[PDB]
Amino acid sequence: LVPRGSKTFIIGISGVTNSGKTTLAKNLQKHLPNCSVISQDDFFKPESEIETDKNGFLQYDVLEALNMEKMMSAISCWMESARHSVVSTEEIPILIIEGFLLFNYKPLDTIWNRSYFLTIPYEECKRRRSTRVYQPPDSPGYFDGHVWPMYLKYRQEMQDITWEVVYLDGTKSEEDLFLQVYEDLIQEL
Ligand SMILES: NC(=O)c1ccc[n+]([C@@H]2O[C@H](CO)[C@@H](O)[C@H]2O)c1
Repeated sequence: LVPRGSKTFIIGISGVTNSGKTTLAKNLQKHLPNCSVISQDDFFKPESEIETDKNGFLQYDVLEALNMEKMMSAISCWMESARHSVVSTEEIPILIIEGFLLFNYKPLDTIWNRSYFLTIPYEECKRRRSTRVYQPPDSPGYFDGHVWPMYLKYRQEMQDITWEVVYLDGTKSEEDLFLQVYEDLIQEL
Protein backbone atom coordinates (compact mmCIF):
# COMPACT_ATOMS: atom_id res chain seq x y z
CA LEU A 1 0.00 0.00 0.00
CA VAL A 2 1.04 3.63 -0.60
CA PRO A 3 1.82 5.11 2.85
CA ARG A 4 -0.71 7.72 4.09
CA GLY A 5 -0.14 10.93 6.06
CA SER A 6 1.54 13.09 3.40
CA LYS A 7 -1.54 14.32 1.51
CA THR A 8 -3.01 17.80 2.24
CA PHE A 9 -5.89 19.87 0.75
CA ILE A 10 -5.17 23.56 0.56
CA ILE A 11 -7.77 26.20 -0.04
CA GLY A 12 -7.05 29.80 -0.94
CA ILE A 13 -9.51 32.55 -0.09
CA SER A 14 -8.51 35.93 -1.42
CA GLY A 15 -10.43 39.01 -2.40
CA VAL A 16 -10.63 42.69 -1.94
CA THR A 17 -10.33 44.36 1.49
CA ASN A 18 -13.41 44.01 3.75
CA SER A 19 -15.07 41.37 1.62
CA GLY A 20 -15.58 38.76 4.33
CA LYS A 21 -12.54 36.57 3.75
CA THR A 22 -11.70 35.93 7.40
CA THR A 23 -15.31 35.21 8.39
CA LEU A 24 -15.70 32.84 5.42
CA ALA A 25 -12.52 30.99 6.39
CA LYS A 26 -13.74 30.62 9.96
CA ASN A 27 -17.22 29.47 8.94
CA LEU A 28 -15.72 26.85 6.61
CA GLN A 29 -13.34 25.72 9.30
CA LYS A 30 -16.22 25.17 11.75
CA HIS A 31 -17.70 22.72 9.21
CA LEU A 32 -14.61 20.90 8.01
CA PRO A 33 -12.67 18.30 9.92
CA ASN A 34 -9.00 18.71 10.81
CA CYS A 35 -8.99 22.16 9.26
CA SER A 36 -6.62 25.02 10.09
CA VAL A 37 -6.57 28.68 8.94
CA ILE A 38 -3.58 30.86 8.20
CA SER A 39 -4.27 34.58 7.72
CA GLN A 40 -2.04 36.75 5.52
CA ASP A 41 -2.57 39.79 7.70
CA ASP A 42 -0.55 38.10 10.42
CA PHE A 43 2.58 38.61 8.22
CA PHE A 44 2.72 42.35 7.59
CA LYS A 45 6.17 43.86 8.06
CA PRO A 46 6.78 46.46 10.80
CA GLU A 47 5.94 50.06 9.69
CA SER A 48 9.70 51.02 9.46
CA GLU A 49 10.09 48.54 6.58
CA ILE A 50 6.98 49.96 4.83
CA GLU A 51 7.73 52.50 2.12
CA THR A 52 5.76 55.78 1.54
CA ASP A 53 4.94 57.13 -1.96
CA LYS A 54 5.15 60.71 -3.41
CA ASN A 55 1.82 61.71 -1.86
CA GLY A 56 2.69 60.36 1.62
CA PHE A 57 0.67 57.13 1.40
CA LEU A 58 2.17 54.12 3.18
CA GLN A 59 2.61 51.21 0.77
CA TYR A 60 0.78 48.40 2.58
CA ASP A 61 -1.25 46.87 -0.27
CA VAL A 62 1.63 45.26 -2.10
CA LEU A 63 3.67 42.02 -1.64
CA GLU A 64 6.70 44.03 -0.50
CA ALA A 65 4.77 44.94 2.63
CA LEU A 66 4.49 41.30 3.76
CA ASN A 67 6.99 38.82 5.13
CA MET A 68 6.01 36.14 2.68
CA GLU A 69 9.04 34.03 3.61
CA LYS A 70 7.66 33.96 7.18
CA MET A 71 4.20 33.07 5.81
CA MET A 72 5.72 30.21 3.83
CA SER A 73 7.46 29.00 6.98
CA ALA A 74 4.04 28.98 8.72
CA ILE A 75 2.55 26.93 5.89
CA SER A 76 5.42 24.51 6.21
CA CYS A 77 4.89 24.24 9.94
CA TRP A 78 1.22 23.39 9.35
CA MET A 79 2.26 20.74 6.83
CA GLU A 80 4.59 19.10 9.37
CA SER A 81 1.88 19.10 12.00
CA ALA A 82 -0.63 17.80 9.46
CA ARG A 83 1.54 14.75 8.85
CA HIS A 84 1.02 13.67 12.43
CA SER A 85 -2.63 14.72 12.75
CA VAL A 86 -4.16 11.38 11.74
CA VAL A 87 -3.05 8.31 13.67
CA SER A 88 -1.91 5.32 11.55
CA THR A 89 -4.36 2.47 10.87
CA GLU A 90 -7.94 8.58 3.81
CA GLU A 91 -8.59 11.58 6.08
CA ILE A 92 -6.78 14.46 4.37
CA PRO A 93 -5.87 17.42 6.52
CA ILE A 94 -7.15 20.84 5.35
CA LEU A 95 -5.54 24.24 5.33
CA ILE A 96 -7.32 27.42 4.45
CA ILE A 97 -5.01 30.34 3.64
CA GLU A 98 -6.94 33.59 3.53
CA GLY A 99 -5.64 37.02 2.58
CA PHE A 100 -6.04 39.99 0.30
CA LEU A 101 -2.90 39.32 -1.74
CA LEU A 102 -2.35 35.61 -2.37
CA PHE A 103 -2.88 34.85 -6.03
CA ASN A 104 -0.06 36.92 -7.41
CA TYR A 105 2.57 35.25 -5.20
CA LYS A 106 4.33 32.96 -7.57
CA PRO A 107 6.05 30.56 -5.11
CA LEU A 108 2.50 29.49 -4.07
CA ASP A 109 1.03 29.26 -7.58
CA THR A 110 0.93 25.47 -7.39
CA ILE A 111 -0.22 25.11 -3.76
CA TRP A 112 -3.94 25.79 -4.32
CA ASN A 113 -6.31 22.83 -4.56
CA ARG A 114 -9.28 25.27 -4.55
CA SER A 115 -9.26 29.00 -4.95
CA TYR A 116 -11.99 31.52 -4.13
CA PHE A 117 -11.99 35.21 -4.63
CA LEU A 118 -14.40 37.59 -2.96
CA THR A 119 -15.44 40.69 -4.83
CA ILE A 120 -17.27 43.88 -3.87
CA PRO A 121 -17.67 47.02 -6.02
CA TYR A 122 -15.82 50.26 -5.35
CA GLU A 123 -18.61 52.12 -3.52
CA GLU A 124 -19.51 49.41 -1.00
CA CYS A 125 -15.85 48.47 -0.47
CA LYS A 126 -15.03 52.10 0.42
CA ARG A 127 -18.01 52.23 2.80
CA ARG A 128 -17.01 49.03 4.58
CA ARG A 129 -13.37 50.06 4.75
CA SER A 130 -14.36 53.30 6.54
CA THR A 131 -15.98 51.19 9.32
CA ARG A 132 -12.73 49.35 10.20
CA VAL A 133 -9.79 50.69 12.23
CA TYR A 134 -6.26 49.70 11.04
CA GLN A 135 -2.97 50.19 12.89
CA PRO A 136 -1.86 52.61 11.63
CA PRO A 137 -5.20 54.04 10.60
CA ASP A 138 -6.16 54.91 7.04
CA SER A 139 -5.02 58.40 6.40
CA PRO A 140 -7.34 60.78 4.75
CA GLY A 141 -7.68 59.85 1.05
CA TYR A 142 -6.07 56.43 1.59
CA PHE A 143 -8.82 54.41 -0.14
CA ASP A 144 -8.66 56.27 -3.42
CA GLY A 145 -5.01 57.08 -3.18
CA HIS A 146 -3.70 53.55 -2.34
CA VAL A 147 -6.11 50.78 -1.42
CA TRP A 148 -8.25 50.78 -4.60
CA PRO A 149 -5.52 51.45 -7.09
CA MET A 150 -3.51 48.59 -5.57
CA TYR A 151 -6.52 46.26 -5.73
CA LEU A 152 -6.94 47.11 -9.40
CA LYS A 153 -3.25 46.35 -9.93
CA TYR A 154 -3.75 42.95 -8.27
CA ARG A 155 -6.74 42.16 -10.43
CA GLN A 156 -4.71 43.02 -13.54
CA GLU A 157 -1.84 40.85 -12.22
CA MET A 158 -4.36 37.98 -12.07
CA GLN A 159 -5.22 38.41 -15.79
CA ASP A 160 -2.67 35.74 -16.81
CA ILE A 161 -3.28 33.39 -13.82
CA THR A 162 -2.26 29.68 -14.40
CA TRP A 163 -5.11 28.03 -12.41
CA GLU A 164 -8.90 28.42 -12.05
CA VAL A 165 -10.42 30.83 -9.52
CA VAL A 166 -14.02 30.92 -8.36
CA TYR A 167 -15.13 34.54 -7.98
CA LEU A 168 -17.72 35.27 -5.29
CA ASP A 169 -20.15 38.13 -4.62
CA GLY A 170 -19.05 39.49 -1.29
CA THR A 171 -22.28 41.47 -0.92
CA LYS A 172 -24.07 38.20 -0.25
CA SER A 173 -24.64 37.32 3.35
CA GLU A 174 -22.07 35.35 5.40
CA GLU A 175 -24.34 32.29 5.52
CA ASP A 176 -25.06 32.55 1.81
CA LEU A 177 -21.34 32.62 1.04
CA PHE A 178 -20.56 29.81 3.43
CA LEU A 179 -23.16 27.55 1.86
CA GLN A 180 -22.04 28.41 -1.68
CA VAL A 181 -18.41 27.60 -0.94
CA TYR A 182 -19.20 24.58 1.20
CA GLU A 183 -21.38 23.18 -1.60
CA ASP A 184 -18.47 23.62 -4.03
CA LEU A 185 -15.78 22.45 -1.73
CA ILE A 186 -17.40 19.21 -0.62
CA GLN A 187 -17.41 18.14 -4.24
CA GLU A 188 -13.64 18.85 -4.51
CA LEU A 189 -12.55 16.99 -1.36
N1 LIG B 1 -2.36 44.41 9.63
C1 LIG B 1 -1.62 45.54 9.54
O1 LIG B 1 -0.62 45.76 10.22
C2 LIG B 1 -2.11 46.58 8.51
C3 LIG B 1 -1.57 47.88 8.54
C4 LIG B 1 -2.01 48.86 7.64
C5 LIG B 1 -2.99 48.53 6.70
N2 LIG B 1 -3.52 47.23 6.67
C6 LIG B 1 -4.55 46.96 5.65
O2 LIG B 1 -4.90 45.61 5.76
C7 LIG B 1 -5.48 45.25 4.47
C8 LIG B 1 -5.42 43.72 4.36
O3 LIG B 1 -6.48 43.19 5.17
C9 LIG B 1 -4.71 46.08 3.42
O4 LIG B 1 -5.67 46.71 2.50
C10 LIG B 1 -3.94 47.10 4.28
O5 LIG B 1 -4.20 48.45 3.85
C11 LIG B 1 -3.10 46.25 7.57
